[PDB]
Amino acid sequence: AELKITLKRSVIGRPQNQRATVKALGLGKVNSTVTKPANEAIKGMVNTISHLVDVEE
Amino acid sequence: LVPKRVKHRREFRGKMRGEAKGGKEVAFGEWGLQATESHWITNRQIEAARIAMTRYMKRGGKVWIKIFPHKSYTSKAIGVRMGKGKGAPEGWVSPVKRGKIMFEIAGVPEEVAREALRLASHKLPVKTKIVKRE
Amino acid sequence: MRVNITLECTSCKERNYLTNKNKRNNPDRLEKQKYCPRERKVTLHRET
Amino acid sequence: SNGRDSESKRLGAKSADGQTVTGGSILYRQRGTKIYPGVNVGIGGDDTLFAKVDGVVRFERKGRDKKQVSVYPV
RNA sequence: UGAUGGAGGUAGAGCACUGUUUGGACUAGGGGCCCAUCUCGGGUUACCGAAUUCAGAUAAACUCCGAAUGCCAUUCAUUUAUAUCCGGGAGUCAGACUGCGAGUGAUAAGAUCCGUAGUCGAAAGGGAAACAGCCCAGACCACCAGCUAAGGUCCCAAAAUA
RNA sequence: GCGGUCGCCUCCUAAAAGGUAACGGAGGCGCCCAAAGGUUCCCUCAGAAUGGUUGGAAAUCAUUCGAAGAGUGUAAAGGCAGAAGGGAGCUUGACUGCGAGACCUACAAGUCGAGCAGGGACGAAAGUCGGGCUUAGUGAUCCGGUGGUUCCGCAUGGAAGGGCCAUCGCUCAACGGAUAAAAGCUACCCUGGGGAUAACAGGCUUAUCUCCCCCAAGAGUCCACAUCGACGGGGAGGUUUGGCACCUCGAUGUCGGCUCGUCGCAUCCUGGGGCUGUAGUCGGUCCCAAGGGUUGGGCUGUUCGCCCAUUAAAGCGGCACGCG
RNA sequence: GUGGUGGCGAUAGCGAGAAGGAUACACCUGUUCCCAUGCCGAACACAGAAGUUAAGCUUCUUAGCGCCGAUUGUAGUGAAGGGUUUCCCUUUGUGAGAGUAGGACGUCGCCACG
Ligand SMILES: [K+]
Ligand SMILES: [K+]
Ligand SMILES: [K+]
Ligand SMILES: [K+]
Ligand SMILES: [K+]
Ligand SMILES: [Mg+2]
Ligand SMILES: [Mg+2]
Ligand SMILES: [Mg+2]
Ligand SMILES: [Mg+2]
Ligand SMILES: [Mg+2]
Ligand SMILES: [Mg+2]
Ligand SMILES: [Mg+2]
Ligand SMILES: [Mg+2]
Ligand SMILES: [Mg+2]
Ligand SMILES: [Mg+2]
Ligand SMILES: [Mg+2]
Ligand SMILES: [Mg+2]
Ligand SMILES: [Mg+2]
Ligand SMILES: [Mg+2]
Ligand SMILES: [Mg+2]
Ligand SMILES: [Mg+2]
Ligand SMILES: [Mg+2]
Ligand SMILES: [Mg+2]
Ligand SMILES: [Mg+2]
Ligand SMILES: [Mg+2]
Ligand SMILES: [Mg+2]
Ligand SMILES: [Mg+2]
Repeated sequence: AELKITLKRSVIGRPQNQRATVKALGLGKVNSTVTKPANEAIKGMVNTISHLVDVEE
Repeated sequence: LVPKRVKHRREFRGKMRGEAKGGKEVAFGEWGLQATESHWITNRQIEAARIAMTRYMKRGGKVWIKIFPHKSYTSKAIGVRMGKGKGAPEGWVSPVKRGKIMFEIAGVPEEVAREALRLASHKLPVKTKIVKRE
Repeated sequence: MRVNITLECTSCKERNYLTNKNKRNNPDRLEKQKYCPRERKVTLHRET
Repeated sequence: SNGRDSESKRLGAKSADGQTVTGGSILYRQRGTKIYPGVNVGIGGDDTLFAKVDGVVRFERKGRDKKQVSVYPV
C-alpha cells in the first residue's frame, strides 16, 4: 500500500543526489508530509535518504 | 641491507592501512616477532636488531629476516626551499604492516629466543610481540 | 638527402603529385604510373 | 628533467550498449584493437571502431577473452 | 530512484609475465692449497656462486584475477520539473577551510597542487567559552504561543543533584 | 635570480568512463621506407637439451622440447602467432573529386569515416587497396618564388599587374608566431601599486638545535647500569639553522652598548638529601629548591670569543634576538 | 559407423594407455606430364593403387597437467555515523581474489556414403 514520508533532517550540507531525491519526491521544508505508492523506485529513494526521513505504511 | 638494482630511483611513500597480506604467521623458525602496529622500518634498525639477536644468541641457532627494504625515501637539505623537483634518496626502507612477522628464530631455547626478540623489539620503533609456531 | 618532391605528367607537364624520396637509395629520377585528372587517365609521372 | 606530457586523447567507448546510432558514427576509440570489429562495424587507420549502418550497439565476448562490437539494425 | 545491458582494470588479492627479495637442496662456473706441472686431471674450506627447484615475500610506472561506487544508454517503469536553440546584458579567471582519495613535503605545516562533497565567499540564527571555513539549520514580516534539531539539564545559565 | 622549462608523442600520478594540476616521477620526437607500401600465395618465433670438425660459453646443421617468454624501422603503452611478425611473385591506391555522419573542440585546428563517381593495381574470383601497427616527425597569417589556368585586365585591343588551383621558402624552438630590424648601468634615480611578493619580530610546523628518556653490546682490575655508553629507538621545549608566506610595504627602526629591569628553571653560588669506583680534604652524578646574588678591565663597532686579575659564584634563556 | 563442414567462453584442450580401417580418411609408389622446390617431387602440384594402417585419424579408459567452479567466511567498499583522526571502529547494503566441495577426457546441428 501507499507510504507517508516526512523529512526529519535538513538538506543542507547534503549532496545533490539526496537533494534531488527530495525535490523529486516533492518535499520542501522539513516535517513535510507527502504520500506515494510502494514502488521500487520510491523505495530505493527512501533507502537512499533513510537517514533524512521517517516513513509510515 | 640494500637492493642491488632498482628500476626507478624514486618512489611513493605509499599508505599503510590494513593488515599484511603475508608474512603473517611463523614459518621457518620456532619463534617470531609480530608487529602490532604498521610503520616504516629501515636498514639501520634491521641490522641493529639482527646484531643484537645474534650476540645474545652467541652465534647459536638461526635467524630469518622476512622483510626487506625495497623502498627508498628522499629528503631536502636544510636550507632548501620547497619545489625545484624532488629530493635525493637518503636511504632505504621497508613498509611493515601490522600482523607481519619480521624476524623468525630457531635452534635456540625458548627463554633465549624471547629475550633476543625483546632486545630487537626495543631496537625497533614498532609495538611488537612474540609468536610461536605449532 | 631525403627530399620532398613534385612529380609531373610527362605529357601535360603538370605536377599533380607531391611525395618523398632518398637521393642515396633512389638516385635515378623517380617514376610512377599515376592518374592525371587533366587527362583523366593513368600516365607516367616523372620527377622534376 | 621530467616535467612534460602530451595531450590526453579521449579514448574508450563513445557509444553505449543498447543505443541506437547513426551510420558512420564512432563507438570505441583505441590504440590497438582492445576490442575487435564485428557485424556492421569497420576499423580505421587508428584502430577506431565505427558503425557502417544504423542500429543498436551490442558488445559481446569473442569467445573466451577477446571482445567484439556489433550493430544489429531494426 | 529502480530494473536491465554494457565499457572500464582502481581498492583488494596474487605471483601467471616484468623487476626486487629471504632460507634451503643441487650446481655450471670463479677462488686458492697440494700432488702432478707440457700446468695438466683432481680433492677439499659445510670458500664465492650463474641456472633449476622447494618454501616464503614484494611493487605507482607488474596482473592469472578483480569489486563497491561512479559513467553511458534503454519509442523501459515511478516521481518531479528543468533541458535545448536563437538573441540582449553581465560579472567571474587572487579563492579559503573541513571530511575522504593521491602526489610534493620530513606520508610536518592554518604549507603547496589536484579530485570529490560540503560550507564560507554571498548566510543571518542555535552549539562548539570567545571562533568566516567545524555540528544543527536556510532570517518575507508580527506574536509576553507550541513541538523539535545538534548540543545539553549542580550554580553562573533554561532544563534530571534523573 | 641562476639552473630548468616553453611545441608535440607515450606511461604513471589520474582515485576501474572521459578529463584532471604541481619547478611531481620516467622516457622520447623535430624522422625514416621506393620497400619497411598495396595485393596474391606461402611460412611461424625465442631460448633450452642432445649430437656433431675447424668452432670457442655461444656462429652454421639436424631432431625434440617448445604459447610466445620472439619480432613488430624508430621511445613507452595498447595490440597482434586467424597474424599487424617473416619470405617470394605482380605492381605503385604513398590515386583524383569528394564525403553522409560521428569523436574531440572556446576559436583556429585535429581525428575517424562507410559510401558515390572517374580511372586503375593485385587476384581465378570473392574481395582488399585514398600509405606504414596505433598513437609524435611539426607551425598561422602577411610576404615573396615556381608551374598551370576556360578568371580579371581603369575608354577599346593588348600589356603591366592581380586573382584561383598546385607547391616552395620560417629551430617566427620564447614553436597561436609583437617589429623586416634591438644589449646594458643607475648607490644621482623618479612615479604608480602591492603584505597579491622578499624578508627581522610575530604566527603554524619542529626536519634541524637544545634537553630528557628506552634497550642495553661494551669500557670500567673483575662487575652492563659509581661514571661513561656504540649501533638503534622515543619524546618535550620553542632560545638555533630551516620550511610556509598568514599579519604588517597610505612605514617595519637594523645590530651592539647604556638606563631600568621583569620572568622561567633545564640551579653558576649559597641551602637539603641519596648513590659512589665517597678513607679525610677536594669531588663526580642525580633528586628537591628560583629566596637573594651572579665582577672589573685590554682587543674588536661587535654579540660571541681570547687574555689579564679577582670571585662564594662569574648560570642558560625569554620579555618585538625587552626597552631609539 | 566413417568422412566432410559449421556454432557454443577447452567444462571441448595437453599427456598417457587400448583397439580399428567395411566404405572412408590416411600414409604409400613414382615425376609421365600442368606446377614446384634462394638445394632437394621433403613441402606444393600431378598420376596411380603393390602394401600397411605402424603413425596420423576415429572410438574407449584415465582427473596426471591445464580449464570451469560453487556455498561459507574474510578483505575491500557505497551510504549513515563515532573515535584517542598520516589511522581505527560501528550500523546497513554489496562483495571479491585466494583456498576449496565439485564438475569436466564434449555439446549442438547440416550434408555424402555405408
Ligand atoms: K619499540
Ligand atoms: K550556499
Ligand atoms: K592574503
Ligand atoms: K612594511
Ligand atoms: K618603545
Ligand atoms: Mg595510418
Ligand atoms: Mg594495491
Ligand atoms: Mg566527515
Ligand atoms: Mg592554504
Ligand atoms: Mg579538499
Ligand atoms: Mg569578493
Ligand atoms: Mg552562521
Ligand atoms: Mg565578515
Ligand atoms: Mg518539549
Ligand atoms: Mg537552571
Ligand atoms: Mg580515468
Ligand atoms: Mg584597358
Ligand atoms: Mg587607360
Ligand atoms: Mg606561446
Ligand atoms: Mg613610490
Ligand atoms: Mg601575505
Ligand atoms: Mg597607518
Ligand atoms: Mg629542577
Ligand atoms: Mg669598559
Ligand atoms: Mg690604552
Ligand atoms: Mg631588540
Ligand atoms: Mg571465488
